[PDB]
Amino acid sequence: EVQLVESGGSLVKPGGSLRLSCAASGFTFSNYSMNWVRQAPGKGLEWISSISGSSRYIYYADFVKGRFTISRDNATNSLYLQMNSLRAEDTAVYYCVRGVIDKFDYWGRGTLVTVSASQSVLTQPASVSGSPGQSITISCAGTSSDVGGYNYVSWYQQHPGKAPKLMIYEDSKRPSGVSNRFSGSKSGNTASLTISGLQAEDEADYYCISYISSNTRLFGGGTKLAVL
Amino acid sequence: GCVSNLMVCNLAYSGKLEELKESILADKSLATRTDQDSRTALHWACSAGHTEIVEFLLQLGVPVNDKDDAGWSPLHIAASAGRDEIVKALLGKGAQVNAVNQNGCTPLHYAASKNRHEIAVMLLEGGANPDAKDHYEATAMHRAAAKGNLKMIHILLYYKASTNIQDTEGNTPLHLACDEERVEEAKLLVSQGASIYIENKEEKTPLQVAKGGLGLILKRMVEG
Repeated sequence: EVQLVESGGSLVKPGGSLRLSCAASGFTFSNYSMNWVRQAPGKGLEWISSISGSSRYIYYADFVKGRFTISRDNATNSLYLQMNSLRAEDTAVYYCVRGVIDKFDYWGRGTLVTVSASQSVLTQPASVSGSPGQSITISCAGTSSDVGGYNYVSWYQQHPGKAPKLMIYEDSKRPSGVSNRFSGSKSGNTASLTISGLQAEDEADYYCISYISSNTRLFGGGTKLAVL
Repeated sequence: GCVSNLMVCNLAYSGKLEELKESILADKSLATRTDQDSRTALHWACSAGHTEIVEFLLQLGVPVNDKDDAGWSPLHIAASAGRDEIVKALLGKGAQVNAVNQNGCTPLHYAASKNRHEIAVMLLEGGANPDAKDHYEATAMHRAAAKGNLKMIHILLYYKASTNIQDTEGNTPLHLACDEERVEEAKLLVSQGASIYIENKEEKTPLQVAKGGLGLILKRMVEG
């Protein structure tokens, strides 16, 4: 079974410098691009950095600006993130994530980083009232620079204190093992996730991510689905 | 249907592992016996996508990089036919990701044109040259662009494939996307570096070979 275990998450005064680690197992680590994705309290899933299996190709989100540095050791199946000059906006749960392009298929439980001491680019509804058996839809809206017909939106499901799950990628395609009650679509600069025949196990948090390029992954602020 | 004149190659193609094991048990040399096209059981197992049979052959230590009479290696065959697990096994046993056939094609060319996404990622993670040009001076991006394989273009871009390599007719992948009126693919290419100004050997830019209103769509993007 594929496992990702992040560690190194602590509390640290602003200006401090952390180093996260991840132990990987259950797959051929060296053959996979790995990523770091962080999630601030109440905020969405912000991709940080990716590194190819061989370490040949490394990308960073724009905000990084040299402060973070990803690395890996295929020999010991471990991924690292060197974080310098920790601001308070850095406070988040940091996830180790396997995947390439829009397909973030495996996440760890994540490690919490607290810096002790402006909305999201994509727009989701805050709340969604559902009724067992019915059908609801969560929207993800951006400009023409954010959501287009030639790039992808992905949908991620998350239960309190659990590793985010990939429900939909490539706008509409869903991974094997995911219920067909989940579907996705897109019109213009807006993607929509839909669930039919709601369960109570369907109650969770839902996040959208628009893949634009290898260094640009836009995200929404998240949507809480309440199942009556 | 299998055209091999060899019984053993036919066993490999139709996935008869036990029968193949018995044959080879009776005569070890059959594992690497070449047919009329210099294909062995391995080539044929890759073609049909019989993973267990490839695994068996590999653990016997058969060569994994021998090319048939058309220059196709097992990796070429596995990638073209879309055999995910076999490509993985081959790459694991030292298959050459950048091997070329008599047409100058690498396994990536076929993955790209045939829309083998997992295989493409495998090849590229495995060190495949994305800008490798065949004897027509065409790249995987040319294939992806012409067929309208959006996801494949995204994959290639992540591994830093050039968008502006010109083939033997002087066409870039954008020329091809425009000619086949692959709208979203053409937009993507432009949005990520593909030049609308490069002329092919008929002195046409990609806008001048674009069909429908695609030329103006791309002109807008670049020039407003």
